[PDB]
Amino acid sequence: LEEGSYVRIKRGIYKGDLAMVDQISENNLEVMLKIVPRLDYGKFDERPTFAHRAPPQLFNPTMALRLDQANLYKRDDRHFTYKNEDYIDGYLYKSFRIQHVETKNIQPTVEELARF
Repeated sequence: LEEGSYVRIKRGIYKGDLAMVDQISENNLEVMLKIVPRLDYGKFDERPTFAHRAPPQLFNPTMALRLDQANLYKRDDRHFTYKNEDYIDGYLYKSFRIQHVETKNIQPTVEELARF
């Protein structure tokens, strides 16, 4: 597990998705991951599940501004907090337990070769 390398997420709506390791935590049990988000911009709001997850697409802050500005906070250059998650230059940065990522024998998919 090294910063800058790829892992596959094992839990949640991002289960199965490829992610870059951004930062290994001080407590040595977590890892901040850079992830292509799966968002709806609050479209049908009044717990998401893996089975019903959205398609992956980079975060679009102007789309968030247009559709759900109440939940959008600018934090820095290219950094927004949207619905209490952080997006920097379009990617989600989210902490996962190291035990919830796969670091070994990852096989990039056709789709991942096209993207990354």
